[PDB]
Amino acid sequence: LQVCLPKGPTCCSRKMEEKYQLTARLNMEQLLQSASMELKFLIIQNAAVFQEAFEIVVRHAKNYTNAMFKNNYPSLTPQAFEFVGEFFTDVSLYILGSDINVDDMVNELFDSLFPVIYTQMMNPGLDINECLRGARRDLKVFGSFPKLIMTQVSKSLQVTRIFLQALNLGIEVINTTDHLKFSKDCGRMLTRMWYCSYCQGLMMVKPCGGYCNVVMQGCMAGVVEIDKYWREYILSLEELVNDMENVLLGLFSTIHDSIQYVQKNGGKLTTTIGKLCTLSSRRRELIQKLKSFINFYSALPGYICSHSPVAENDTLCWNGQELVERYSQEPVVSQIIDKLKHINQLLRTMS
Amino acid sequence: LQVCLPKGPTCCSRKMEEKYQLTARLNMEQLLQSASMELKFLIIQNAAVFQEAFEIVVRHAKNYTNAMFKNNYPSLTPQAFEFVGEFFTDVSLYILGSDINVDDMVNELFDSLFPVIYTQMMNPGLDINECLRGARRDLKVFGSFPKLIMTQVSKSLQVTRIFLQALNLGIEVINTTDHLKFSKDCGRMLTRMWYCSYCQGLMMVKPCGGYCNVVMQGCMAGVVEIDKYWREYILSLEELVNDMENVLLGLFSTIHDSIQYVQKNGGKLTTTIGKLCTLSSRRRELIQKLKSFINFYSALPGYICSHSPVAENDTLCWNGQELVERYSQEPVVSQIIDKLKHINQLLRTMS
Amino acid sequence: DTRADHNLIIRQARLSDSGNYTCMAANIVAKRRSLSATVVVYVNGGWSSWTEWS
Amino acid sequence: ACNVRCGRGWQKRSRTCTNPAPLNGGAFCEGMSVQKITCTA
Ligand SMILES: *[C@@H]1O[C@H](CO)[C@@H](O)[C@H](O)[C@H]1NC(C)=O
Ligand SMILES: *[C@@H]1O[C@H](CO)[C@@H](O)[C@H](O)[C@H]1NC(C)=O
Ligand SMILES: *[C@@H]1O[C@H](CO)[C@@H](O)[C@H](O)[C@H]1NC(C)=O
Repeated sequence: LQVCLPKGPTCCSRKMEEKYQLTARLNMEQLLQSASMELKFLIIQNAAVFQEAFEIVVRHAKNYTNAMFKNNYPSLTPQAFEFVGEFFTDVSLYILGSDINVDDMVNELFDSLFPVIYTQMMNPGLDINECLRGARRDLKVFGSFPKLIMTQVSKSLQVTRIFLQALNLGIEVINTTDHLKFSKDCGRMLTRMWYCSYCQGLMMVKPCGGYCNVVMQGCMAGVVEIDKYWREYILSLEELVNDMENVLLGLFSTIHDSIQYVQKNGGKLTTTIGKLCTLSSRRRELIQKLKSFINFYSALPGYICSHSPVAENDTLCWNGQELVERYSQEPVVSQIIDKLKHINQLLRTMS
Repeated sequence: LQVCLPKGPTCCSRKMEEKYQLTARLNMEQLLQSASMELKFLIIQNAAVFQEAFEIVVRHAKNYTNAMFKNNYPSLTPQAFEFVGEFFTDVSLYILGSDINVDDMVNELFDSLFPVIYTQMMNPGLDINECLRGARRDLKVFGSFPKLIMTQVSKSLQVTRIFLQALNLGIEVINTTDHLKFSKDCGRMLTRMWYCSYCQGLMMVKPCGGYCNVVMQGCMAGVVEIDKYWREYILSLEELVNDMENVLLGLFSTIHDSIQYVQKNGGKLTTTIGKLCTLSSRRRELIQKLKSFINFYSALPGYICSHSPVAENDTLCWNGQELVERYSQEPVVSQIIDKLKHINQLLRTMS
Repeated sequence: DTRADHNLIIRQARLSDSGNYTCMAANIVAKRRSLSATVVVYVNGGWSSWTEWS
Repeated sequence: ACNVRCGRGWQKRSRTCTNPAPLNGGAFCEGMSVQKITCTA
């Protein structure tokens, strides 16, 4: 035998030892999955809900902008629907992490908005379109409104994007926890602690609490080091929640006021151009539920021993090799810590 | 300052400190070259001498084979001179380390020898040449003679080739010693030991013997580890010297007997083919002189301190920072050790 | 170093010289040996700086 | 489970983008994240 230390005879061969080793691996993985399932499902639920809620907010804001265009500026439709749809499509694509430039969103929005304003509201009566698009920025017809919207929406969209990516990376690392492959020596120690008692002919004897403690603190020396970074992740997420609904919903008022502002100087503009051419509640409940799992990595070996059959009294128990009266007494982890450091820096820089 | 620990005032700036550092580098390299020069020249001389001696032996053996062809088989000349010259040219090319196949040398020798024997000795009277070359090996006309010569010459030529390769690699590592770049910390320690006394205004004060010992054992911790492998190299070379002149010089007798053997079955062969178509003294003196340098790597820091200006009494000396009454108290190296291990295994497998 | 996707990476041919490297898969069923790869580390010839004229 | 006890019901299946989760501007998962089918109880 290569795992079961043979003190007397033995009721099991080498192949039965391999079977016990595979069952030990699977039992450890199942225990880790059972430990991590509640937190995994919490973060998965919240990620899905926040994603759908942000999409609902973006759709409602696009709808509100379209409705106020229909109501206040019917002369700008249906072209208004095209650029509003493109703007909010790029909004959602940015929220979901795609490479979108916010300044470019706002600038293309006003570039498309100005020519229809000039042709339908100021000078009623397609080839000259690009001259108007250039004059929009060259004459600063919209004043400070484009930069106001630019900062207003970039500030909220960046924090929302990083919030979603933080939730997804938490899901990723919690998924990594239950798939942690361990050393061969730990495989043999778990086989001895859980099954090698059966090879000596014992039926209901459980391993000693202290033996479970030494084994678990033996193979979880690396996993426990993640606890500092996981705690910093929780606290940085709390730092970030303490924003995007109000901005996207006031966008219509800001655009209407910008259109008024441009119409205010129509006299000079027409002549010059004619010559020239419950969310906050949810994230609060999420942070308050996430703080209940701040001890997850530090309490993990305690969980494995308290949910495995063990003799807590350390009396008449299995010590890995014999029945005693009293007990005597990185690469994947590195990737988890790397991603936690990255997301923690990204969190801390926002707030 | 970043090297000279300023205890009082100082007579030197940062640029003078850099000048002292570069002079320290040059002094260390010059001391290593002076330490390694005798051994380097010894191995270079012996490599050159053995190369010339082996070339002389090969030329004399080719001359002897050509002379015995002129005398015993005039009907095979001048074609005999062509294949003998090609054979001994490939011999020398193999001795000097070129990728030459010994079995291919012997096989091409007999392949070229058989057709001229058939055309001039057996059946007197260019396109049918290849049929004879094929029949040479298909009918095994030369019997066991080709394999006898093959083993006879491969055994000696491999030991001679590895002897020359060992000499060249010894030259390589001894050349590397005096080009060994050291750590920056050692650069600063050597600058303090040799020159930083001048920054404090001292003119003739020498560093303490014990301070030189600690500095040298500080930066030669890696170089000293080569000593085991260098000793094993010397002893394995001694194992190898304890061979090629007699073989290459008896080649003519072996070939003559093989030609007699082929002529012995001429009756059947012609019909079948018509239908079908002071050296040992030198290596001993070299090993006895090389054993005087077996302590080269272990005595090297002792050499650097005994040839650098030091206060051996350890009284009124420089300790790297002040004048005291009494003293208080690598990638390239890895390559050297790798090549020494390789050549030592190759040596030991040969003998 | 051993990779999660079963790959043997050698950075320098110094600390791990030539040999017949063989991959072997172990399972609860049995073991299987792959075809051994002959990895040989070669050193290219490098001349010398000229000496002085005799 | 079908939300409606009698008649047209709903059944949902979630598919998250977390194995692995996009980092430092990695391309997000391509296609749909939720699956819904009509059920009759
Ligand atoms: C906004 O959306 C609703 C449907 O949700 C639609 O009935 C309404 O007409 C839209 N408002 C416009 C186009 O003014
Ligand atoms: C490696 O393999 C070759 C042929 O595949 C064989 O001749 C050699 O003796 C083998 N042994 C080693 C590298 O130990
Ligand atoms: C010694 O090293 C120097 C570095 O330039 C090199 O150029 C010279 O050829 C060497 N001697 C040898 C290779 O034996």
